[PDB]
Amino acid sequence: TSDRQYSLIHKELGNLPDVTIHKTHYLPYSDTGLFGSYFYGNEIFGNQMLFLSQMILSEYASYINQAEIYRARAKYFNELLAEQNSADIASSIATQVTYLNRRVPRSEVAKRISSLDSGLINRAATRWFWDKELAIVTWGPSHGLIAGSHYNRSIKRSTLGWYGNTHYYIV
Amino acid sequence: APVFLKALRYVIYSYPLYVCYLIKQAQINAQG
Amino acid sequence: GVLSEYNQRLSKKLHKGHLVEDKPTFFVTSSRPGNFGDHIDFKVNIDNWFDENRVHNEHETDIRRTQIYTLNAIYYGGLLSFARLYAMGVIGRLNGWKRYERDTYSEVDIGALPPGEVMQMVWNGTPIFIRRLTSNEVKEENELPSNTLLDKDKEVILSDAGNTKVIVVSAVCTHLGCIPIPYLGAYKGYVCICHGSVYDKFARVRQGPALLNLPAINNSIHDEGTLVCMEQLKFPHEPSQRFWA
Amino acid sequence: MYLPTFYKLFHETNAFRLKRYVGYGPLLLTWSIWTLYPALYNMIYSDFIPPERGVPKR
Amino acid sequence: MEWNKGTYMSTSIKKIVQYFSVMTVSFHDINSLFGFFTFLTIASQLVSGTMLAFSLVPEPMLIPMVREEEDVEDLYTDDFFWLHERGVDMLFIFSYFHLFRKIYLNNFEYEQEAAWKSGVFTFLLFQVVVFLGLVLCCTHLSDITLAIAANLYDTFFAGKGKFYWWIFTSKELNTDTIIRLAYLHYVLAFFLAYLGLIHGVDMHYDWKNESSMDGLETEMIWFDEALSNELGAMIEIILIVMIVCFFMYPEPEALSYEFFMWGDIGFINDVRFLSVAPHWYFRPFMAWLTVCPFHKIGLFGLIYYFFILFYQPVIHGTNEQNNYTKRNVAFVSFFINRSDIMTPKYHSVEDNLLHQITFWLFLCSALYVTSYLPYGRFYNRINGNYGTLWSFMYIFFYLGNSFLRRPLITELYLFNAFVKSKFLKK
Amino acid sequence: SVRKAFYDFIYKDDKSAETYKVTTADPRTPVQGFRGQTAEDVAAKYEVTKLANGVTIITESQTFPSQVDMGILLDVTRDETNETSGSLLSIKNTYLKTVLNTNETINYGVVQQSGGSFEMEYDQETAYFKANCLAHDATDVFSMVADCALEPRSTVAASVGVEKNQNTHKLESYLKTGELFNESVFKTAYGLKGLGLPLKGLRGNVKNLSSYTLQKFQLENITPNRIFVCAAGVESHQEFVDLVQTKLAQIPSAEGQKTHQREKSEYLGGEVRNLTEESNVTLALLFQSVPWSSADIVAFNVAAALLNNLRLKKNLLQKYAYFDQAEALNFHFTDSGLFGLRTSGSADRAKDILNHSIAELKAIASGVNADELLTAKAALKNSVLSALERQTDRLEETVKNVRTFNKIQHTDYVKQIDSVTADQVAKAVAKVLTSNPTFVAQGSQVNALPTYDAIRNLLK
Ligand SMILES: CCCCCCCCCCCCCCCCCC(=O)OC[C@H](COP(=O)([O-])OCC(O)COP(=O)([O-])OC[C@@H](COC(=O)CCCCCCCCCCCCCCCCC)OC(=O)CCCCCCCCCCCCCCCCC)OC(=O)CCCCCCCCCCCCCCCCC
Ligand SMILES: CCCCCCCCCCCCCCCCCC(=O)OC[C@H](COP(=O)([O-])OCC(O)COP(=O)([O-])OC[C@@H](COC(=O)CCCCCCCCCCCCCCCCC)OC(=O)CCCCCCCCCCCCCCCCC)OC(=O)CCCCCCCCCCCCCCCCC
Ligand SMILES: CCCCCCCCCCCCCCCCCC(=O)OC[C@H](COP(=O)([O-])OCC[N+](C)(C)C)OC(=O)CCCCCCCCCCCCCCCCC
Ligand SMILES: CCCCCCCCCCCCCCCCCC(=O)OC[C@H](COP(=O)([O-])OCC[N+](C)(C)C)OC(=O)CCCCCCCCCCCCCCCCC
Ligand SMILES: CCCCCCCCCCCCCCCCCC(=O)OC[C@H](COP(=O)([O-])OCC[N+](C)(C)C)OC(=O)CCCCCCCCCCCCCCCCC
Ligand SMILES: CCCCCCCCCCCCCCCCCC(=O)OC[C@H](COP(=O)([O-])OCC[N+](C)(C)C)OC(=O)CCCCCCCCCCCCCCCCC
Ligand SMILES: CCCCCCCCCCCCCCCCCC(=O)OC[C@H](COP(=O)([O-])OCC[N+](C)(C)C)OC(=O)CCCCCCCCCCCCCCCCC
Ligand SMILES: COC1=C(OC)C(=O)C(C/C=C(\C)CC/C=C(\C)CC/C=C(/C)CC/C=C(\C)CC/C=C(/C)CC/C=C(\C)CC/C=C(\C)CCC=C(C)C)=C(C)C1=O
Ligand code: HEM
Ligand code: HEM
Ligand code: FES
Repeated sequence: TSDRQYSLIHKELGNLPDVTIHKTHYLPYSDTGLFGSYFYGNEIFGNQMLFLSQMILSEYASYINQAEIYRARAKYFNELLAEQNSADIASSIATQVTYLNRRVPRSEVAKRISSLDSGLINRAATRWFWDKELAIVTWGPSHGLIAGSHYNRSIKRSTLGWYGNTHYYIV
Repeated sequence: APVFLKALRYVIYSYPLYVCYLIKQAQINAQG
Repeated sequence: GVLSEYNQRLSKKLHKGHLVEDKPTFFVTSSRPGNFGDHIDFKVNIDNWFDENRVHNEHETDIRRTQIYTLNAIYYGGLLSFARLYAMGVIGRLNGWKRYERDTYSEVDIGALPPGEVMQMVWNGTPIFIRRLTSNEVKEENELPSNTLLDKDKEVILSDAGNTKVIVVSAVCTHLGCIPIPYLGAYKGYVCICHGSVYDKFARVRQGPALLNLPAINNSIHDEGTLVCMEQLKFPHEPSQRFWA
Repeated sequence: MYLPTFYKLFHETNAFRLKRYVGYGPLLLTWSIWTLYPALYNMIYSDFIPPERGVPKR
Repeated sequence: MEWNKGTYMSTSIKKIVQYFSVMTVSFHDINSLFGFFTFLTIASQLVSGTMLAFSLVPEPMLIPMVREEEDVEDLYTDDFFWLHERGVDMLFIFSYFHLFRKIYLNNFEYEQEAAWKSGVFTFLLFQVVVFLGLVLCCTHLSDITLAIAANLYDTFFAGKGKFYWWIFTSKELNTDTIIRLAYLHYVLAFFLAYLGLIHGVDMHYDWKNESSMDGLETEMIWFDEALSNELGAMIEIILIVMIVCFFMYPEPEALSYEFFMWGDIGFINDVRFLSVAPHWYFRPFMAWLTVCPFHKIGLFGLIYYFFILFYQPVIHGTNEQNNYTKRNVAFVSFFINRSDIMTPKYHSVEDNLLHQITFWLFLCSALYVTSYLPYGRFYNRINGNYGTLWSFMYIFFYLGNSFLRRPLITELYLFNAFVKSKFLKK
Repeated sequence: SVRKAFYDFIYKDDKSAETYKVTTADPRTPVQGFRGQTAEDVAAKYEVTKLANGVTIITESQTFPSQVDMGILLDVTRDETNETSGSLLSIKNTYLKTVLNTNETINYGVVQQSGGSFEMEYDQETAYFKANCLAHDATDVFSMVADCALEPRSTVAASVGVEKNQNTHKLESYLKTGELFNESVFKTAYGLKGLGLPLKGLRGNVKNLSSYTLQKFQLENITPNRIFVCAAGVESHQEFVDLVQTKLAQIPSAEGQKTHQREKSEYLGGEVRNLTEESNVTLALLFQSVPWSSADIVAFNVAAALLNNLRLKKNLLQKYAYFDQAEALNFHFTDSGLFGLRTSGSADRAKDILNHSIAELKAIASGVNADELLTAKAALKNSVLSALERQTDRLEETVKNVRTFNKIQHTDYVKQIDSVTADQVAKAVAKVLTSNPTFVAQGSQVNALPTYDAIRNLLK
């Protein structure tokens, strides 16, 4: 069962048979950045993929379990240790030098991200995710999404954890 | 095995006897 | 201010009161899917409100979000105030209202009562005991064992007039309401006979199944025992004002 | 590795949700105090603060 | 019951909550919100009537004294009684405005059937409850209303074998009659809520604020975006009603219609039959009875009005044949040389002018019918108001006859213009 | 502490907290007080040992502190009979399901929380359960890798596997993936036996994949003499040897009992011509190549690198538009091999798709230019070394090298590629062409193609 795991987003996605792909993108730039989720799945679950990633992040603004923190920490450690191909490591070094004028060592990143705690995570989430604005795009069959296809009350209240999750759980 | 669950079981068994003890004492007092 | 904004909005060029485009306008998303092609000649849009309806505050958008939330809060607060008035009406209908307290003032003369006597009077349609205690009787009552007493909260109120303290208590048994024995040789107090409840000369509960003392009667003594004002204790009841003016 | 039992995860999640919902207890208390204030006044000065005994001479 | 295929919606708490949390409402105006006002007035009527029931003892000889004494000793009771009366008034106003609005938009199409009839039935039930409520006042107005209702009930049975006794015991208000009618009033008033919920679920299938088909696909989320507007429009209409009542009704007045409610059953035996008048909402029916002195014809008129009001979609609808139904025409057959006529198609609302003229004639006739009491003391000895007769007959003709609705003239003229233009341009 | 509890009850940052300073330190400069150690890479040492039973252990020594990789390779689809065809697919679809020591949910949670990964991949004549994780989580992870790789299938596992195999078959049929086409190719090449069994298994036998059949398959095939355990990034060989011994020592030696053995595979020159009414026609022409033992395998790889990178694109895809896609297939097996082309193009010109394709292959037999050979060798070196640079793939190929050649040869792949010459490639391809062709065609007009004898004559 999807519940018997330490990932809330995967718990939600397991119950959706037709939602096939999900990936989280963090794109930082010199002045701004974009952090979000891309879903690819059947249009019958359009209102779920639309309102899913918004909810989970907003939930972290109030409460995040230690299991999720440690899962993310271990995943980050493995990702840091797994960059072994010359091309990818060279590209990352060049990008880091370009945007920071410095090569960030593995140890420093590990120290920085390990220090994160439940309280720090909640505070960062409320700084960046709680009750914040959104950029939404829906490409494909919009027969069921055409109604409410504007920035109505549901869209603005979707960035509140457990508040405005009404539309996700229906269907 | 947990302390509080074991205590809960003990009080469940004992509380009826405690109420019986209180009833007996009330009878003794009412006797005079 | 408001006048400045009205002046600014006065000189606006619009078609019969509507701010609409005077020429056809076509907008194409540069990053549309490759299969969409060119925009068709159909004029989907008559208004450019997507751009005109803009306060260019992309910086500090949260301030406008908070302002919208505040306006919503004011509207909801008005609606909730009306709903609260309705709820007050409903609950006040269910919970009665004591508009005024009916008169219960009375006077009974106790001076005629010989010392060390108990008399029954009819007050508020209920029996009441009026008794006079001598100094020797009071002293005998004091120093007695406190084990028999079964009321730590209850107390005793003794009047001071007529050279002998006068006591007025409710003549109703706490057990079930039967009339207790007026006088007993062992203790010239009260001892119910229907079930054997035993009280003392102060009406306290001594060695008796009844768990409460005889209720006290609110009274104030004046004219040296000739004028015993007796009015039922008054409890608050609100709202008390029946007319605004 | 951190492998907590799902019992504990459920308990902690429900504890957080209970904490969140308890915050509205004061809200409803204030709503029911502003409303029905005469009832609260009668309760306070009839049970917790009983009236004085004596009666006026008149 | 194989004939019954099923229900449009299963009114379960889970599904109702989901449906109302996912509901979407298209942009609208105040004219298309009378239904919400009616429902909200129904809810307030339920609450206020529940509050009143705990005060009203169903014995006729105690209701007046109980009402008078419990207004003083208990706070908010008279407030709830006033709220109940004004809620009945506003409920009638909103219901009739809703009926007129839905008649205006030509909602007699087949797709509106489930929406239409479910509503009318509710309206019909809403009538009965009101009647029962009147009886609970135990005034001379209640006495007259009960007597008229009992006579109408006994009309069907030709005055044989006291078939009315199970409700209108002796045709008089007594302990048994009052108790039975009060309990039935409460139960049917609460049943009205479920009927309204069913009607509201049904009508959303094809809901339109205007006849013209706007191409908008985006819609408002009901819970707050539409609900806030509905509440605000209710507030605006209530303000307007307050202003109109404040100015039209001076604080002290002479010769009001409430003066017939002075007499209390039991206390006063003699009845001042010179001034007999019901509330304005039942005024049109008493006026019809006075205008039509024949008992059977008056009862038939009432029944016909209500039932033809129920069966609008069938007489005036497409009928599933896609306008290939053939009417029966008295005189147009000679002009066209055809026994029957195909139903006309182009019967838009905003554009055509005949529809608006006929609809507003009907609405003004209804208003005139409710405008006053015919005063039957000499309304027939004196040649009666011709306006009342004209309005009643136009009400009967408009509801039922399809020559005043979906007229053939528009279709024939449009086809003539089409033929001429096509011939000129080939 | 109390202060942290207070600052978490109200969601307000604690400025003085050291963790807050570390997390909010500016990315441009290092966090104050922390400065990690520096170390240099070291040459990799490979060590191989054998237990008292037949299990083998292979370790690649640490080259630089990184996540430890572990794996188990079983020589056990060629070892599937019609009774138990598709068992390996069911094992793959439920590789995390164990019930003896740890549960499916619990071992999945181990994978998730360790932060690493655990995968199962099977080919013909080989299955491989690989995993990568942090050192301090290695032990537990290995307990999962061994059990999942050695525990007999349970009834619940087989029940889930049947459903998952049915779903996989439906998906493969719906997508018309090249895997199904290769399954048909192998069926016609070897004849529904040995290497001829479909990789995903027969669809008619899916319902028969009960726990009993899977257990029979495992008992017949999984034996200690055919089990290789591998580690990469381990500081000490003996530590991992002890870690393995604590788990796989229980397995009894299979010596003294009649082994299943693998029947020598025979090559059949069949042909298949399926009418599918597809707007595109897919053809595949293959011949018998050399096994792993022969030294020509590298040459064959170069030949593939001569087609999939340089020739097949220019000669077919660029010049002709109806060629949807062409590629060169090169499979090696312990006792046989396959080499040839698979093309796909417009049905209406199916014949034109065939002839030209053959010519391209025949061109290789004619000869190879020096520049083309150098380009192909450079591309092959780039691909192979890109694969080897990643530790997991390097470990997998190390296991396969040990199990095939009994030594480690991936350390001198570059020298082998350099040693190849154009003459060797030309001679190898010419020799391969003489073998009986295996021809498969699926399309709308495959009914009109040159006869098998004509195909051979053109190839001649
Ligand atoms: C104790 C409380 C403390 C807290 C603060 C209290 C005060 C708060 C005041 C807030 C503002 C109230 C009035 C504006 C409401 C709208 C707000 C808004 O949208 O602003 C944001 C925004 C302005 O942006 P902003 O600059 O950031 O905001 C500035 C603030 O709003 C501020 O703007 P402003 O400062 O410029 O406001 C000036 C205004 C407010 O200043 C005050 O607050 C002072 C008020 C004093 C009232 C005293 C009354 C008597 C009682 C006291 C007596 C004793 C003292 C006597 C002293 C004598 C000394 C000699 O003073 C006036 O009275 C002058 C207004 C112009 C004269 C209009 C005369 C009435 C015309 C009505 C026509 C209605 C027609 C309807 C039907 C049409 C169809 C037939 O508004 C717009 O952009 C709207 C523009 C488009 C609409 C224009 C419509 C114009 C015509 C209608 C006007 C309706 C209002 C009339 C008010 C009259 C006085 C009550
Ligand atoms: C002997 C003692 C016995 C016990 C006695 C005590 C009984 C306690 C009952 C407790 C009931 C719990 C109900 C839970 C849900 C409540 C709403 C919620 O989620 O709150 C979060 C919410 C968080 O705040 P927020 O972020 O601003 O969100 C506001 C929105 O509500 C946030 O909403 P949204 O926009 O996110 O979406 C709203 C809605 C989307 O919109 C909808 O779909 C609305 C619903 C549509 C269908 C129904 C239509 C009618 C509307 C509902 C009825 C309203 C009138 C009720 C009148 C009752 C009688 C007077 O979506 C949903 O939430 C879907 C579910 C809706 C609730 C129904 C399902 C759960 C509860 C019931 C489950 C069991 C079945 C029922 C039967 C059980 C029988 C045992 O909390 C509040 O805002 C609470 C404010 C409270 C203070 C203001 C009002 C005070 C009253 C003023 C008048 C004067 C009296 C003063 C008070 C005196 C002391 C009481
Ligand atoms: C659409 C609604 C009405 C139209 C206007 C829109 C109103 C909503 C907008 C927001 C308004 C928020 C502020 C309102 C403050 C009002 C205060 C007030 O007058 O009450 C003080 C008083 C406070 O009383 P008090 O506590 O000072 O003293 C009570 C004791 N006596 C009577 C002796 C003074 O409110 C009440 O106590 C009234 C309770 C009534 C309960 C039952 C309902 C009766 C009907 C009331 C409304 C009548 C008007 C018409 C209603 C039409 C719709 C039903
Ligand atoms: C059924 C679901 C709810 C329906 C809501 C509609 C109203 C229902 C009212 C009846 C049920 C009440 C149950 C609780 C019983 C206590 C009631 C009470 O306030 O005590 C009166 C009692 C009696 O009031 P009293 O003492 O002034 O009057 C009785 C005595 N005489 C007649 C002489 C004046 O007052 C108290 O002692 C209360 C003091 C505390 C006040 C805070 C109470 C909080 C808990 C109840 C909140 C209820 C909110 C309802 C809002 C509904 C909105 C639509
Ligand atoms: C004796 C009482 C009998 C009369 C009935 C009294 C009903 C009173 C209802 C009003 C007060 C409700 C207060 C709690 C509200 C909790 C809301 C909630 O969802 O919980 C938050 C969270 C859950 O968050 P959630 O967001 O998942 O909420 C949805 C919850 N479900 C799925 C159940 C609908 O739960 C908690 O962790 C707190 C639960 C509090 C309630 C626990 C009840 C059982 C234990 C205490 C009582 C035990 C004795 C019972 C009597 C037995 C007598 C022999
Ligand atoms: C005698 C009267 C005494 C009255 C004293 C009143 C003093 C009040 C002083 C308040 C100071 C400010 C406090 C802020 C707390 C903020 C907590 C917080 O972060 O909340 C978020 C959480 C929920 O968070 P959330 O999930 O909603 O959103 C978090 C927001 N982001 C994501 C942006 C971070 O809520 C709570 O913590 C609520 C629970 C704590 C408060 C509970 C109080 C219960 C009291 C019940 C009434 C008792 C009355 C007395 C009874 C006596 C009986 C004999
Ligand atoms: C079988 C037949 C059965 C009967 C079925 C017939 C159909 C019934 C349909 C009923 C529809 C009811 C809709 C009601 C909607 C309105 C509700 C409402 O407002 O409340 C009722 C209102 C309020 O009634 P009220 O009784 O409270 O007060 C009116 C008092 N009387 C009756 C004395 C006038 O009823 C009306 O009176 C409405 C009509 C009033 C029209 C007045 C307009 C001004 C006239 C000016 C005259 C000319 C002066 C200047 C001359 C010189 C210049 C030209
Ligand atoms: C043809 O003749 C007929 C009729 O007349 C013509 C009819 O009317 C009818 C139908 C009518 C009837 C049978 C009569 C029915 C009458 C009705 C429904 C009228 C009443 C309507 C209402 C809405 C009443 C509402 C009442 C209230 C809100 C009162 C609230 C009171 C209380 C006590 C609520 C709190 C208590 C509870 C919920 C009980 C729970 C338990 C406790 C509190 C325990 C307390 C004790 C301890 C120890 C803890 C028929 C069928 C008919 O055939
Ligand atoms: C839509 C719902 C309702 C409608 C339309 C309605 C209608 C009426 C009407 C017209 C009256 C007479 C008013 C007058 O003559 O001035 C009345 C009185 C009355 N109604 Fe209702 N009613 C409804 C709901 C209820 C409910 C639910 C109850 C009880 C639970 C109730 C109880 C009473 C009582 C007790 C009276 C008489 C009060 C008195 O005479 O003092 N009503 N009703
Ligand atoms: C107490 C009586 C009634 C209640 C509570 C009620 C309730 C409602 C509500 C809330 C709506 C949605 C809002 C709106 O359309 O304005 C509605 C719509 C509607 N009502 Fe009613 N109504 C009542 C009486 C009637 C009557 C008398 C009719 C017709 C004779 C009717 C026919 C309709 C129709 C057809 C619609 C849908 C309109 C459309 O599709 O555009 N209803 N009703
Ligand atoms: S009646 Fe007084 S003790 Fe039983």
